[PDB]
Amino acid sequence: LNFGQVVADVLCEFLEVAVHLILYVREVYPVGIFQKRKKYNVPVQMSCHPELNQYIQDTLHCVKPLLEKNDVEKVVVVILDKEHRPVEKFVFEITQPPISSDSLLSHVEQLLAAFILKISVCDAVLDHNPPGCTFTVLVHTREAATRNMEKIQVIKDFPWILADEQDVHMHDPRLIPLKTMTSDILKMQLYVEERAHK
Amino acid sequence: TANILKPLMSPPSREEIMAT
Amino acid sequence: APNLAGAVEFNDVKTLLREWITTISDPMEEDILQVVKYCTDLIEEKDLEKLDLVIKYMKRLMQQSVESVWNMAFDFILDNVQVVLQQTYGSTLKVT
Repeated sequence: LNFGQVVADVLCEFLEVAVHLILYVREVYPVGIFQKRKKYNVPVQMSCHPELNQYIQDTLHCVKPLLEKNDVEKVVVVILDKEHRPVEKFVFEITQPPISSDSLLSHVEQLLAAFILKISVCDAVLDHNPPGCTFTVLVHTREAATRNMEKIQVIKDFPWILADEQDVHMHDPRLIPLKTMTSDILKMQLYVEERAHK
Repeated sequence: TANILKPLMSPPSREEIMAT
Repeated sequence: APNLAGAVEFNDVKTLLREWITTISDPMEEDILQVVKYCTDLIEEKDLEKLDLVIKYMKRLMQQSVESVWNMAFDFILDNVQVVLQQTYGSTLKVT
């Protein structure tokens, strides 16, 4: 199984909006840098800050070609506390379903807007994060394969490394499912892992 | 592990933003 | 704190690499990737003397090998070390 270019484009647009929303609802950055916009016929908050925007843009631009060949199991937005321990994780787990489902492309907005709505109200079910949190994004490949690095390593200015245990391990995690969707060609699931005392 | 990739760069911090 | 598969001491890394490139003619990608990682950890730990040694060592063995595969392996590892140096230090390693 492989996705296509456009499915991968769809997913990257989706993830850009999402990452912005997360950084907003979890006050990783202060509200003063955001502006109301509208994606998938619904209200979101997009950062205005050019450096931050370029970071998120760069990140996803690099993931794109691995989505193309369906080589990504998870994209993870990790929130790190002041001492750089992970406090919280937003996981987009991406599967290929093996036909009576909805068409992904015909129904894009209904299908993805559901994720966005859930991110908007998610602080209702998460514990507040401490002050000082930063973020990082992590890509979990299906395989440990050379080609993932070739494909990811497309902006000289914006290189990638393999992560360690430090970047990943969360103590005593609790799980909060947010949204699960199946389609034509794609099964995606968004769920949060938070630390049990933050 | 061997199948987790992550950007070398940190995103711009909260501080670094307070002034732009 | 930087290790190849447990090998911390420079020479354990040396022997482990040597045996590895000298025994195997089709290396597991998963291993190649650990080498890259090991090298980028050397950069994050500020041990530039060691990566230069390692780089050179595996350049010599990898490129000397008859296998097309080790030659390509080296190229991959070095590429991925170079983009990281070029951003951590503003420079790429000198390779003659």
